[PDB]
Amino acid sequence: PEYQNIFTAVQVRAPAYPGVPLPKGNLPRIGRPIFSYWLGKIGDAQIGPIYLGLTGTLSIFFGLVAISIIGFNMLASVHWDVFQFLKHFFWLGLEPPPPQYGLRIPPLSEGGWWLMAGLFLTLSILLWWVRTYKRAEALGMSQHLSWAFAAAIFFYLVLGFIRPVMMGSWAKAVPFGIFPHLDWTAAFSIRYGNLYYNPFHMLSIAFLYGSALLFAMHGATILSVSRFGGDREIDQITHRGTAAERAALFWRWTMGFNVTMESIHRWAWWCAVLTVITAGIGILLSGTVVDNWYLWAVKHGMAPAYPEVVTAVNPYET
Amino acid sequence: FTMNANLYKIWLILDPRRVLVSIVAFQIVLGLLIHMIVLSTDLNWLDDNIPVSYQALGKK
Amino acid sequence: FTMNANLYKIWLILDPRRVLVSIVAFQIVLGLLIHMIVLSTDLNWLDDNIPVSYQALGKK
Amino acid sequence: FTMNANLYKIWLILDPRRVLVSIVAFQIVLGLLIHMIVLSTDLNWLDDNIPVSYQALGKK
Amino acid sequence: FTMNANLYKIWLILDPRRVLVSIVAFQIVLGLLIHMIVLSTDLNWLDDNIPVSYQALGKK
Amino acid sequence: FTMNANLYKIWLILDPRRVLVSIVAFQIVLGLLIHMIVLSTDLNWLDDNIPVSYQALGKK
Amino acid sequence: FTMNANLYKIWLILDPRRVLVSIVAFQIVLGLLIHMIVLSTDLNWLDDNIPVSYQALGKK
Amino acid sequence: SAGITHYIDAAQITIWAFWLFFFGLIIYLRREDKREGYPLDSDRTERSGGRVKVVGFPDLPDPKTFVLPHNGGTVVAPRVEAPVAVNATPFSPAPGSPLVPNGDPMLSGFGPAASPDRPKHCDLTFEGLPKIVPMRVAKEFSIAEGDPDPRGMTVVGLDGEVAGTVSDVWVDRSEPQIRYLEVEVAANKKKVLLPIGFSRFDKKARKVKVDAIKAAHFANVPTLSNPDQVTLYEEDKVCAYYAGGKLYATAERAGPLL
Amino acid sequence: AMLSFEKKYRVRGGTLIGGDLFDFWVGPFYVGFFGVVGFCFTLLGVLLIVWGATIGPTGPTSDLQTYNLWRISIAPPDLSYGLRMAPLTEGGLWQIITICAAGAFISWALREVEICRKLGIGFHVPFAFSFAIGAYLVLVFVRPLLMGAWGHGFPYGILSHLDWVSNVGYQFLHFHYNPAHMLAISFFFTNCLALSMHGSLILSVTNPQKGEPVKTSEHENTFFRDIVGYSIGALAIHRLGLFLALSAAFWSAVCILISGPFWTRGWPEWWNWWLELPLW
Amino acid sequence: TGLTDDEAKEFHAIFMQSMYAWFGLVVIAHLLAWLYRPWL
Amino acid sequence: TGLTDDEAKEFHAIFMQSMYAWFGLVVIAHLLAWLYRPWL
Amino acid sequence: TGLTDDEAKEFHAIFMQSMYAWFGLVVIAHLLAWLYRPWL
Amino acid sequence: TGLTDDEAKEFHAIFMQSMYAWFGLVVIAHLLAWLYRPWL
Ligand code: BCL
Ligand code: BCL
Ligand code: BCL
Ligand code: BCL
Ligand code: BCL
Ligand SMILES: CC[C@H]1c2cc3[nH]c4c(c3C)C(=O)[C@H](C(=O)OC)c4c3nc(cc4[nH]c(cc(n2)[C@@H]1C)c(C(C)=O)c4C)[C@@H](C)[C@@H]3CCC(=O)OC/C=C(\C)CCC[C@H](C)CCC[C@H](C)CCCC(C)C
Ligand SMILES: CC[C@H]1c2cc3[nH]c4c(c3C)C(=O)[C@H](C(=O)OC)c4c3nc(cc4[nH]c(cc(n2)[C@@H]1C)c(C(C)=O)c4C)[C@@H](C)[C@@H]3CCC(=O)OC/C=C(\C)CCC[C@H](C)CCC[C@H](C)CCCC(C)C
Ligand SMILES: CC(C)=CCC/C(C)=C/CC/C(C)=C\CC/C(C)=C\CC/C(C)=C/CC/C(C)=C/CC/C(C)=C/CC/C(C)=C/CC1=C(C)C(=O)c2ccccc2C1=O
Ligand SMILES: COC1=C(OC)C(=O)C(C/C=C(\C)CC/C=C(\C)CC/C=C(\C)CC/C=C(\C)CC/C=C(\C)CC/C=C(\C)CC/C=C(\C)CCC=C(C)C)=C(C)C1=O
Ligand SMILES: COC(C)(C)C/C=C/C(C)=C/C=C/C(C)=C/C=C/C(C)=C/C=C\C=C(C)\C=C\C=C(C)\C=C\C=C(C)\C=C\CC(C)(C)OC
Ligand SMILES: [Fe+3]
Ligand SMILES: [Sr+2]
Ligand SMILES: [Sr+2]
Ligand SMILES: [Sr+2]
Ligand SMILES: [Sr+2]
Ligand SMILES: [Sr+2]
Ligand SMILES: [Sr+2]
Ligand SMILES: [Sr+2]
Ligand SMILES: [Sr+2]
Repeated sequence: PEYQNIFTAVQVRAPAYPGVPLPKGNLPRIGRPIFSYWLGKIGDAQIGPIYLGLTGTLSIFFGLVAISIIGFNMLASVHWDVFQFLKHFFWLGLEPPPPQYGLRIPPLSEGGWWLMAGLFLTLSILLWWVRTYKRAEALGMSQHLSWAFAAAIFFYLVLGFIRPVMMGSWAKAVPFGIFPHLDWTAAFSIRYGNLYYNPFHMLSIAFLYGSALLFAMHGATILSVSRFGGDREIDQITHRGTAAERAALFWRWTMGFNVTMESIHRWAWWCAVLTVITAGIGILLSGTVVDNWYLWAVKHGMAPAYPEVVTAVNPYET
Repeated sequence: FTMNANLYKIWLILDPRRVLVSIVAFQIVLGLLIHMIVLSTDLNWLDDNIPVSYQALGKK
Repeated sequence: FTMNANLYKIWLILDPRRVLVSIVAFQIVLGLLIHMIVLSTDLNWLDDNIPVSYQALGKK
Repeated sequence: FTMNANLYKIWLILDPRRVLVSIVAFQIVLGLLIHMIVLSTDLNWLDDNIPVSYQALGKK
Repeated sequence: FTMNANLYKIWLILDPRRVLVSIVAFQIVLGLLIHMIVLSTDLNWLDDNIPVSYQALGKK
Repeated sequence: FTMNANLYKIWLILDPRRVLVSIVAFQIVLGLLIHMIVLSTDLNWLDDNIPVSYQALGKK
Repeated sequence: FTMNANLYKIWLILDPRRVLVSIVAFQIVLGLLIHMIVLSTDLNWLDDNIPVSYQALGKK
Repeated sequence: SAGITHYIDAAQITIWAFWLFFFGLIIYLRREDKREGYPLDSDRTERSGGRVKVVGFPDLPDPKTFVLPHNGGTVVAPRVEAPVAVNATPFSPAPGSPLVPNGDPMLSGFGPAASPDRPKHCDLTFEGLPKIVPMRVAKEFSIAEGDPDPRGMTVVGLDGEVAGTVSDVWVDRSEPQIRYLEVEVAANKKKVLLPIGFSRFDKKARKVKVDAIKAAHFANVPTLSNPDQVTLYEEDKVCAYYAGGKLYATAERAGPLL
Repeated sequence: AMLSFEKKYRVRGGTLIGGDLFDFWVGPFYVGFFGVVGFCFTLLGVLLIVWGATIGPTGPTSDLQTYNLWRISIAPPDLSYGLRMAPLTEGGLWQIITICAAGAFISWALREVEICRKLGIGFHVPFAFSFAIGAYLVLVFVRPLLMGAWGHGFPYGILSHLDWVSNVGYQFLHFHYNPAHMLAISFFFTNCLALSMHGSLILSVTNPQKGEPVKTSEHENTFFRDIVGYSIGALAIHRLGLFLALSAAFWSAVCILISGPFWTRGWPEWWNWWLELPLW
Repeated sequence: TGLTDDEAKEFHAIFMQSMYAWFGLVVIAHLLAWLYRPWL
Repeated sequence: TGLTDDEAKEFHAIFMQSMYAWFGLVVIAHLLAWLYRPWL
Repeated sequence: TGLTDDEAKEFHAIFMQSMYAWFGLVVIAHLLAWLYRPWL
Repeated sequence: TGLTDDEAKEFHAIFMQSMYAWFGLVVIAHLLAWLYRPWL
């Protein structure tokens, strides 16, 4: 038996914290805090305050506009029947301009809402980018997040804007809908001859698997050395303790090498940014450079051959 | 073919409770293993039905 | 002087109780293995119909 | 090897316990390996029908 | 060269033990490896039916 | 020219103990690499059927 | 060679060590990139059959 | 001739660039990995008197300096750390052999009981007030509505015996939470810290179980050079002792099972 | 060899099994009885994958035989064999390599366990590892069993196993609609998000702008509270990430466990229960 | 390894008796197996 | 490295001969293997 | 390498004849193999 | 760095001929290789 540090079993409150203080120029903070005994059951119970500048307001603004075009459009596709909207919601979506239009700005009823929602969404994501760089500067900190967000933004941009512009057709960006965007994904692999044989998509998959591997390992570690205040990673990084020691040693004795309280955060950091960056590269070469990845894999001798036990005659060849 | 038996001494070196449950566990698992091996082979008793296969008691 | 006259001395390097336990474990694992190996070839004794086929003793 | 009479001195260099376990494991797995490789070729000694057919000692 | 050395000084540079274990591990590996390489080619010596074919030496 | 005034002292900048190991590993790896590369092209020296084909041309 | 004259003061602002390494990297990289650009265009010089085709030095 | 298919496509060379950037990345990460624990401990180093400092591939990165806030100091990595004797003796003289703790295992400060020497100063709030302090020093703190107040529960060890009673609750002034339980020990009424990580509650009974050590061991809990605050040195020291009990506190945790 | 602070912890005992028998280190790896079982399972496993590569699907001289890393592949027996042991050169080999893989992962897990007992740390890691071991088992033991034949397991080959995933995925037409698949994918993506956020944070505070000192807990909470009005806090973020990644593995295991044994139709069709509620 | 040279004669004595007992049991099973079904 | 130059004398003898015994049973087994079934 | 000038003569002494032993068995196996079944 | 000026003379000397011993084995093998199997 032993506490697992899964659920804070006994909590404590103190007057809320408005936070470390920001320099002149960085506007006031808004909202005044509250505590959720239940968030508290598992984490900091404090909820907010939040910061909102020109940036933050222009981003929340654009973002909600974009959310409205997508939604309103979805209600329109079901005739303003909020019931039907509720019924098929998962299947509802706002499709992209048709190819007939190329990269021209299309009519409202033929895709223009998508281009506007795509436009406003992008501006709002990139404004949130700027937001995190400002919020990160007010604290003297570094832009590590911003270099990652910038990577995920990279993938996003490659998906809905960069590849489309390169391919000369807004119909190639992804449509806003749950099931619609799932279908876009499958069709994407199909159209280019099975994306499994795309090296970049294999790497992105090794890196997604790796984010789960590393965070599960590290996270389990920090809990296993939580007993020695290993969660307090900052001081174990400046002033190594037996938590960071037992931590580095568990792995050392297990897989033969190890890292440090500071470096594991770099392996993890670099592994996540890598997912999105192989991922985006992966979508970049599809249609722009390679049109049929399976064939590509055959040309580079990577696709396995199996005894042909089942086969079909080609009517196109009769 | 030597002379000392007295192989009771075995429990002065080996913890009895843990040996007990160990044999217990192994016996239930070996049991399941063996059951799955014969039931997947010819000496099968289930995929037969005595004296007549029962879903071929009615064809309809 | 020759050997096999001071080979009891082996338990001065290898702890005797544990050596037993390891040996037993190996015996269990090797046992299941060999059984599976033999079952993996023609000398199989289960899906063989001995002394009368049982997969055709469920339809006739 | 160390074949120059002073080939005992090797154990001031290589730990007897550790070298012992290594030899043991490497030998056991090596044995299993070679066995399955041979069982996997024409030199098979099981799937031959030796010395009289066994699948015609039960089936058809 | 008819030159079995110059200076034996190498063990003042490289740990005698490390090179020892390394040579052993790597050699065992190279051995298994090359064995596998040869078994996969025409130079195969198991699936050759040496010196007379064995799966057609008895009933089948 | 191209005459190297002093390629000694090179071991006063670069720790030799390291340098040897560097070379050894690098050469064994490069060795396997080139080996496999030659093995993967026409320049193959194994799958040639030398001096007489061994499968189905080899006594058997 | 600045070209005149207090543009040396620029290394009073940007670390010379950093600027140097930065440029080294940027160029070492750009070179590779444009090389690749040339490899995919009219200026390609390798898979051209220039000045005489080499896979037609025999067949393959 | 308008068909000369090139065997090299952008996809090959992008896979090439990637692997090269990859290798450099891997190498680099392994360098940040040697900012602690290095060079290694062999008898390769001791045999040669030290002429073989063990560092492997890649090598060690130039030190980096951490500038602690609050007149705190400056730390470097990698650094040169003074060796410290091992409070134990080799189970075998052969290398790679484990060592047996010297004396009374919970006292040894070896094994699950070992720990390093962290500063003999305190971690601080942003402001600079002792981050971890008791609720008696941190007036504001308060149990969360609907949580048994630990204050007054009975602390009980691994064998059942009462150990002491909760005399207070230590809290983080930086990230508000219970870090340490205070224990007025029964056998001597001395006050000791008990890490939250070692403590289980039995709210319906107001007990606070502790599998770590036996009720008795609570007598030897490493102590604080001040009952109103604690140093980094002292935290490791407190916890590692309890941790030792995980392998020591009984003549059975030593393992085997069979 | 040891870390510069390692000798002081390299205690004797803590085993589950073996006791002093295998209670020693080799380089930095801990051996232990399970390191030996593990190494044996592992070595035979790999050495057999090498023999499978050596022989190929039609014999060592045929064109399908190969040593190319992308294409070497060892596949299960046909379904005709059910749960029986199939001949070696017909998927038997694949079965044994599987037994070895399961045994090696389980030994590895138990050896991490002895290592927790030695170092005196929580056993969160090998428990978490056991989730991957579980997923692997459903993909080779549970599903193919529930499905009456071992051949339902995936082949062991780098891309050929990708092909397994592909055609199995496609038997249900549009796998994306598998709801457990939707979950597991959600966790895998979010896990990848929190990790990038924690990673970024630790590195943003212990190394701040020049002119600034190592940052504080107060900063940490204040930044993410600044951005998104909330900060889960240091301990818990380590807790969440563990939750996300273990759950991601969970739902992968269940999403594949239900694809066959408990559902045979296309997956989009599953969503019918929603279009037919008596609300619409 | 907490043994004397005399407590390694004894364990060894009983061990040897038991192992040879096991191998014997094995040879028996191998004869029944060999009679009913020769494998060579 | 646990042993003296004199104990590295002791270990070595038994080691060499038992390894030789193993090799004996193996070579023997191989001659046996060769009569019943020539492989080369 | 914490060894003396005399035991790096010695280690070298026994080592070389040893490697030569390995090489001997090696050339043996290779010539025998070339005799029974030529590869080039 | 951790050598005297005399033992890097000594080291270099032994090193170069050792290296050339290697280069020799190689050009020899490549000569063999070139004779049985010319490539250009
Ligand atoms: C068509 C191609 C030709 C070919 C032509 C050549 C040519 C040409 C060459 C070879 C060479 C090599 N060939 Mg060939 N080769 C072919 C067919 C084969 C076949 C086969 C299955 O048929 C095999 C097995 C080989 C095998 C080999 C090796 C014997 C050799 C390279 C040794 C090496 O890597 O140096 C490694 C270099 C070193 C310096 C390492 C020395 C060893 C040290 C001591 C490492 C041991 C480990 C160490 C102790 C670890 C130290 C401890 C650490 C420091 C901690 N060839 C075909 C026929 N081969 C090379 C050769 O002959 O040798 C000159 C060569 O130049
Ligand atoms: C359908 C069958 C195809 C398939 C087709 C594709 C396609 C197509 C793609 C992937 C993509 C990827 N695939 Mg896939 N994929 C296949 C099967 C798999 C399998 C598996 C076990 O079989 C796995 C593990 C994966 C794994 C993955 C991930 C590794 C990768 C994307 C990571 C990611 O989250 O990016 C997602 C993260 C982002 C997009 C950034 C998110 C940040 C944005 C900006 C957030 C903004 C938030 C917003 C503003 C909030 C407000 C909401 C508004 C309402 C919008 N695929 C098969 C072969 N896969 C990518 C890829 O590989 O391309 C080469 C991709 O685009
Ligand atoms: C057509 C091809 C021929 C063939 C051609 C060859 C050729 C050619 C060779 C071999 C050689 C080897 N072959 Mg063959 N071989 C074939 C078929 C087989 C088959 C089989 C199932 O059919 C098997 C099992 C083998 C097995 C082997 C190994 C016995 C041997 C090298 C082992 C090694 O690398 O160890 C690694 C080596 C070591 C670890 C060092 C030795 C061990 C210790 C150090 C010595 C004891 C030292 C002392 C006592 C100090 C104590 C130390 C302790 C032992 C630790 N061959 C086919 C038929 N084979 C090679 C050989 O003979 O090696 C000389 C060789 O040259
Ligand atoms: C084919 C087209 C279908 C589809 C079909 C399937 C099928 C079918 C499956 C998945 C599976 C999954 N898919 Mg999918 N999938 C689709 C598209 C996607 C997309 C996307 C963006 O489009 C994504 C993100 C995913 C992602 C996922 C995850 C939800 C899940 C895989 C994780 C897992 O298995 O954990 C499990 C992790 C493990 C099992 C590893 C365990 C580790 C073991 C114990 C040790 C390994 C040791 C080994 C020796 C390590 C090597 C080290 C060496 C020693 C050096 N799929 C497409 C549309 N997908 C798989 C799943 O559900 O998981 C069961 C599954 O069966
Ligand atoms: C690379 C492949 C394709 C694609 C591949 C997949 C696959 C495969 C899957 C998803 C699934 C989902 N995708 Mg996606 N997806 C694409 C790009 C996007 C983009 C975008 C603008 O780029 C967005 C917003 C999404 C959004 C979503 C999430 C809604 C969801 C899984 C949650 C998650 O990981 O959260 C991490 C992030 C957060 C927790 C941050 C906050 C979330 C915001 C507010 C979500 C906004 C939209 C929301 C759904 C609308 C109202 C709420 C509903 C009640 C749920 N995808 C890319 C182009 N996506 C998974 C699913 O099952 O659902 C369909 C799934 O199986
Ligand atoms: C390593 C790559 C991973 C990654 C990284 C990543 N994501 C990031 C970041 C980073 C580094 C950020 O910095 C940023 C972030 O903020 O992190 C928490 C972000 C982000 N990750 C998110 C999403 C996201 N990332 C994803 C994926 C990934 N991102 C990868 C896994 C996914 C997927 C595919 O599953 C999603 C869904 C967002 C929360 C955030 C970007 C948020 C953003 O850009 O905002 C844009 C606009 C809005 C949200 C509009 C505001 C709407 C408000 C929520 C409503 C509030 C209204 C209020 C009541 C006001 C009154 C209204 C009035 C108008 C009436
Ligand atoms: C469950 C949540 C996540 C997770 C967690 C996790 N994995 C873990 C751990 C944890 C906590 C460990 O502590 C343990 C570890 O050691 O950390 C790296 C482990 C581990 N994660 C690894 C693998 C792994 N985990 C994965 C994923 C996941 N693991 C999830 C993302 C994945 C994938 C598919 O994404 C892989 C590939 C291992 C490196 C390691 C355990 C290593 C190990 O067990 O070694 C012993 C066995 C061998 C050395 C090989 C045995 C020899 C075999 C007989 C041959 C191989 C057979 C195999 C079945 C063939 C498959 C071939 C493929 C090419 C298809
Ligand atoms: C004949 C015979 C005897 C055979 C010879 C035997 C042979 C061939 C010898 C060769 C021996 C050699 C070369 C190697 C042995 C190979 C072994 C057994 C296999 C390795 C298996 C293994 C698990 C390898 C996996 C490698 C990878 C990349 C794993 C993924 C995990 C990951 C991304 C790794 C890096 C990150 C790590 C290690 C993080 C751990 C880690 C985490 C997670 C923290 O949170 C933490 C917190 C505070 C301080 C430290 C840490 C810390 O170290
Ligand atoms: C210094 O450290 C840090 C902090 O501390 C200061 C931070 O605050 C921060 C900021 C972090 C944040 C603000 C965290 C924000 C969290 C995010 C973005 C994650 C998003 C997650 C969600 C929205 C929740 C989704 C899940 C649910 C709603 C509940 C779902 C429930 C389900 C599916 C049913 C439950 C059952 C199961 C899942 C099956 C069984 C489960 C398992 C087997 C898993 C096991 C888990 C454990 C934990 C042992 C960072 C980055 C940091 O690094
Ligand atoms: C009733 O409802 C009320 C509240 C009104 C509102 C409800 C709204 C709701 C519920 C909306 C729900 C929306 C959902 C669920 C949306 C889901 C979207 C998903 C899952 C999308 C997935 C992928 C989409 C992608 C990747 C889109 C990419 C698009 C891009 C990158 C577009 C870029 C366009 C740009 C930058 C435009 C440029 C314009 C220029 C300047 C070039 O024009 C000249
Ligand atoms: Fe962390
Ligand atoms: Sr039957
Ligand atoms: Sr019936
Ligand atoms: Sr039979
Ligand atoms: Sr042949
Ligand atoms: Sr035969
Ligand atoms: Sr050519
Ligand atoms: Sr072949
Ligand atoms: Sr209806």
